Amino acid sequence: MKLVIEGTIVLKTGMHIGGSSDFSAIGAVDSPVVRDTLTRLPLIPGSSLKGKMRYLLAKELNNGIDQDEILRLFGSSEKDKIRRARLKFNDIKLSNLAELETFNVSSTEVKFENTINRKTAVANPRQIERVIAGSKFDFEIFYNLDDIKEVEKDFENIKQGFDLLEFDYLGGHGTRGSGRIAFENLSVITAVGNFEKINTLNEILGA
Amino acid sequence: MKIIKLYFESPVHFGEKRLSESKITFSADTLFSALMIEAVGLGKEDEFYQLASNNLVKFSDAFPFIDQYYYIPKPMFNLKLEKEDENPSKAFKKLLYVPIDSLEDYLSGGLDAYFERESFNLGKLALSEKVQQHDFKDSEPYNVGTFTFKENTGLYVLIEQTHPLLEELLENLQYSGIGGKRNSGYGKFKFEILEDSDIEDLFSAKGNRKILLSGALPKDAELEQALKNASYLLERRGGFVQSDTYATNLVKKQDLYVFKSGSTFENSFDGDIYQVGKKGNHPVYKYAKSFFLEVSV
Amino acid sequence: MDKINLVCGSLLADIGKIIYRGTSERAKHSKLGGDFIKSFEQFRNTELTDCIRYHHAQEITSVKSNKEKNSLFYITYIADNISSGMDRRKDLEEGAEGFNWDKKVALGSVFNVLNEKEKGRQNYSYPFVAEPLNFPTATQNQYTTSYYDGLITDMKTILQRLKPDKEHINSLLQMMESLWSYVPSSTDKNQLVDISLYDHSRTTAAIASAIYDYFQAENITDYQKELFDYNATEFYDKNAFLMMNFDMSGVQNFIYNISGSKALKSLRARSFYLDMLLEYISDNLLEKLELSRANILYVGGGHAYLLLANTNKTKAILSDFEHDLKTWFLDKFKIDLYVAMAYTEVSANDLMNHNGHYRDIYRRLSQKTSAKKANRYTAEEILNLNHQGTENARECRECKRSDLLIEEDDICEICDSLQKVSRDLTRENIFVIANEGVLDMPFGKKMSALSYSQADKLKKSNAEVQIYAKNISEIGQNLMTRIDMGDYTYRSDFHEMLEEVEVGINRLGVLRADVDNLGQAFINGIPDDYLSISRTATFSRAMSRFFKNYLNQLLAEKSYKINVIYAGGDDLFMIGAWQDILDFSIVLKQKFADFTQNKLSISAGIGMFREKYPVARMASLTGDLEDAAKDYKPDERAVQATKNAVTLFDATNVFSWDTLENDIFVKLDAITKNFEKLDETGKAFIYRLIDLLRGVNENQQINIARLAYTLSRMEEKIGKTFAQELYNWANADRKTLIMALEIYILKTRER
Ligand SMILES: Nc1ncnc2c1ncn2[C@@H]1O[C@H](COP(=O)(O)O[C@H]2[C@@H](O)[C@H](n3cnc4c(N)ncnc43)O[C@@H]2COP(=O)(O)OP(=O)(O)OP(=O)(O)O)[C@@H](O)[C@H]1O
Ligand SMILES: Nc1ncnc2c1ncn2[C@@H]1O[C@H](COP(=O)(O)OP(=O)(O)OP(=O)(O)O)[C@@H](O)[C@H]1O
Ligand SMILES: [Mg+2]
Ligand SMILES: [Mg+2]
Ligand SMILES: [Mg+2]
Repeated sequence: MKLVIEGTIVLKTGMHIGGSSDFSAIGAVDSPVVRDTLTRLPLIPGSSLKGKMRYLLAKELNNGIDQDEILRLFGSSEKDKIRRARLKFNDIKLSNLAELETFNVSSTEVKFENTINRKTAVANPRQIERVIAGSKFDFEIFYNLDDIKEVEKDFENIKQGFDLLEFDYLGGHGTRGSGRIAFENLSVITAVGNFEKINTLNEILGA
Repeated sequence: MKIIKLYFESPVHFGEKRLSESKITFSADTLFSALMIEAVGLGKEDEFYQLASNNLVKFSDAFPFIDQYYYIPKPMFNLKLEKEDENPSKAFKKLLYVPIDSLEDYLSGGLDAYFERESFNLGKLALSEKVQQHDFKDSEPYNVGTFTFKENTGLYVLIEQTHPLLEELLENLQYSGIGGKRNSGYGKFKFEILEDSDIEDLFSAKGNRKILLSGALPKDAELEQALKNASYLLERRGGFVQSDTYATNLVKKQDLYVFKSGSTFENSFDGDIYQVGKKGNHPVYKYAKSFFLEVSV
Repeated sequence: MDKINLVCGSLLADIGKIIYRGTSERAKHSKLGGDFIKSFEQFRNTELTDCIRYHHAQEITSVKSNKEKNSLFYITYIADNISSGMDRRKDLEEGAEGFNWDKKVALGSVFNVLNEKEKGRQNYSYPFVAEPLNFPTATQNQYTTSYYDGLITDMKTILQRLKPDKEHINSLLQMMESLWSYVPSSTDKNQLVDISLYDHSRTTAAIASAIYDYFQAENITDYQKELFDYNATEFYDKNAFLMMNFDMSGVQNFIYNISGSKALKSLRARSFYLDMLLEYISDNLLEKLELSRANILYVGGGHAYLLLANTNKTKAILSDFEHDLKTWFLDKFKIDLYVAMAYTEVSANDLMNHNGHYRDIYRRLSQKTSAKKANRYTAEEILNLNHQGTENARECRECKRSDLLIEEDDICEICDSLQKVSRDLTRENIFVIANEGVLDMPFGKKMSALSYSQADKLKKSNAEVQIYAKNISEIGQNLMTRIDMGDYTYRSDFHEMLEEVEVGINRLGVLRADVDNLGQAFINGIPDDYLSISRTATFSRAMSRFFKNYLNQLLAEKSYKINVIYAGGDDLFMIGAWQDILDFSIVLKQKFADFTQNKLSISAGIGMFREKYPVARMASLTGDLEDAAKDYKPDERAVQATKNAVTLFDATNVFSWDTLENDIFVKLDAITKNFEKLDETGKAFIYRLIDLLRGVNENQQINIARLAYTLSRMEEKIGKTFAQELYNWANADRKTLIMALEIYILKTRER
């Protein structure tokens, strides 16, 4: 009755999620990234991934033509149409530290940028802390088997949202080059209960 | 007896009244709400209510544990037998949780006041600045109060006479999270029923003073009996009913005022499961049964 | 014998002291004060004369034959004796033509005796000025006859428009507090002088009032035999007084736990409302008991101490008052705010320290307070709380309560009343308590913050209006009750308040200053030998006046960008410009050290917040930083914490106020002076240093590499004196260097 959707997020162009305002200098990282409160390792908050995936799906399944699919997959509480959830996103911790330490390189980078005035032609050097490319983020998404008929459509939509994220970004100044990601190891295995059609749900994500 | 150890893999939001702050533990009504929601999920909410209302599954709330040191909220002793020495002042005021094996040592005096608080370090509260992105409108910045535990640290729940149905519900509660923003990336844990031996002796003990270990409200019959030489503290247990099949909108529930989980009594009372949602189409329940730890001053 | 006459004669009792030290003949001061009062045509009932001219043992022995029983002047004598405590009982009166009385001494600060077991012995004094507060001075000060004559002239001006009436006793206390606060009760050496005349007279009046009420309730008309004909030891041993323990609980949760968009504008209103609640409840109780404001010992910090009469009628009134107040608070603040009322049966020996355990009064008072704070409610109030529960859809935005909800908005009656008042709270404003108002008050009243101009047209002979004012001038006419609290508001918007700096940071800095071990300074800080009701009251009032009044005056001295939320007592909350918080923390520490003579430690905590950060989260984070400052220890060997520290934007960054803070501020000033004018191009190494020194427990190669680079840098500049002083300060002081450098960066950041 409960499904867990495993998989890995691979950073392709470097990602800057979130803003934690503290410990700024004159040079500084003018915008830092979100980290674990204790281990200080960078992470993708489940809210960020959930919201960006919901954005991509909502703008995809509608195209200016939320719907039942988005509301049943991510929830709803608007005024009367209260739908609870089926997806339960989790915070995604940085998996690649054993690999990233073999390169003698930190998990994050400081990207140097500037904006150039168009009237006075004067630059302005901003620094953006960024999680380096090649970082991997193994995640888990819990799906509740509320209805057994709608599972195929829900998982088709989940795979479609992942695919839309593949041709988009996940956090921060994406259109300026940052935040490209990819997905692999995408498998769903039942955690509680027994779903006989777990094979076609793995084939949905495998495709 | 049957310490249920909860190991969290993500920061939790156990909010008390608002989203911007989180507290470090969840109460027993929160856990019963979560288990009742699970039971509605797999269609046996009636048997769960029968079990909990027939005292077959009665539990305390979630207390911290650090490195196999089971903690308990500072019991509300009258401190009538400590003015001779030590520090009968704000020294024993910042102390929030004491270990449960060293309670008789604390009760009789001799536990260090300063040492415990730095010894008691389980993670820290965190800010989580979020937004609601709007395509053309202004974005809506909000923050969620969260709390991350340490590596060998979590919460533990006291349960008497664990049940197969309760074990089935706790398996389902792993994958639906517990706390505030659980459908976001916050509520997440794994549990172990973890029968224990040095703890069951504390609850097989005897004594005049009883320590309430779960936020409980006495029945109307025994309120007078329980409110005699008692050092208690009330707390409002309200908020919004969390269900999509209740009252077709977002409606609050009747605020309930219960004795806190650190209060001490001379008379043992058995609390009640309280109907706090009546105008809706399913019974919204407030688990307020009593869970005690008898001591002798 | 009327009670008002007793109160007036116990208050205006040592006016002869000032009239003797000032001018005129050198006879005994009681006769001089009696003549001074008799010169006025309205203080003519001969009971004032009996109380003033006859309140010492020798006078009573000299007139006991002429004056019959129930002569009302034994009570003031047996009240002065209790107020004095360990001081003289039978001795030569001031100006008795038998001793060269030192008629030039000023009252010293009570911090001379404070913690004399481990902080030495000193004898400081208060110099005379002309408010404002007088700091203790190392130099010995002497009071001039001109000051005495000024006091006499102002007293004669005020007392002309005064009457011996109930409504004018408050004005009498106001005049005494304004004038006598900085003149001694006794003028001699080889003893203690630090007891002010205001505190002495107020305590004497309170004791006399309680004794009179107790005697009237017990039906005694034999004052001479009970008090003066014998040693009054029977009355001393038996219990006659009570001490109330009004304690407001959960003020922090009522004030800071809010989540409004304009919540920052409301904390001042919440604190003002709570202080008004406490003071109005105390005043209403005093009125119910037919007692003057002299009976109040201390109000502030949600904590009131009142000195009552141990009578069955008084206890019944207290029980009914507690029932009514509990019901009202339940109606308004279900459990989010609650006042605990507990009193202890206290005798005369306990206050006068005959038994040597004067502190047992406060010991059992705290025990009863905690007992009532544990079993707060009966098993009917809880039933009412659980039955007055309704399922709602709307709720208050800040208070998040579904009852007392305004019809048109999701805001609670408290939750919009203390927004209307915050909008209407400005300077030169008074506070009125009438049946029509804006903020609810117990006992069917409401309070408003109307201006002084509308006060005249507001009364219209409405019996009791309870005018409350921040400042009092022309004390005699226009009777008002003076209330003090933190009311420095340079600008009440916090946005144009922040955007007044030109070079700096766009962060909101806050301060939480808490005096360390004040409760211990009361439990055992004051010497047991020097234990008196008057001395304890003097210390309490000095601390409260310090906090409220001197915080206001210190901020008003010059242009500070601070919008103080709460001063009260033992605590401090401030919100303002970040650099203003930083540069006023030092001012606060030095002023506290000067006023308390370096006897009491203080701890603070500063946090940086955005323009829309949750103010409840602001307060909670600043509180846990304050705790991190409270639990500071240089070494983990001694018992208990030093508590003398400040946390600077982080709980782990626990700095001090001692030579450590001296070093950090010297470094900050030196860096500010030196690093303003670089080559403006080589300054890019500053962030390099900051991010490579953020923590030194890791690869050290880059640190020594930057050292080598700094050595390599060679041109015509200041040289390498300070360029190597950076290295010299880069090893011994690691956290100090990073903290001073970050403070310098935030101060000098072009933001
Ligand atoms: N006269 C008198 N007043 C008050 N308490 C008194 C007195 N004599 C004996 N005692 C005993 O002291 C403690 C006080 O504990 P508490 O009741 O918690 O009350 C508060 C506060 O009301 C009171 N206070 C604050 N400001 C004043 C002033 N200006 N004057 C008198 N009293 C005042 O002191 C208590 C403040 O608590 P904390 O701030 O937490 O203490 P701390 O110094 O900060 O400790 P730490 O954190 O630094 O370690 C009772 O036992 C009472 O019987
Ligand atoms: N109007 C006010 N505004 C701001 N602070 C106040 C105000 N009144 C009192 N305070 C301070 O807040 C401090 C904490 O008060 P609070 O009652 O909330 O906690 P407490 O002292 O532990 O009492 P209790 O345990 O009964 O709740 C008090 O010591 C007081 O000095
Ligand atoms: Mg209090
Ligand atoms: Mg204090
Ligand atoms: Mg305090």
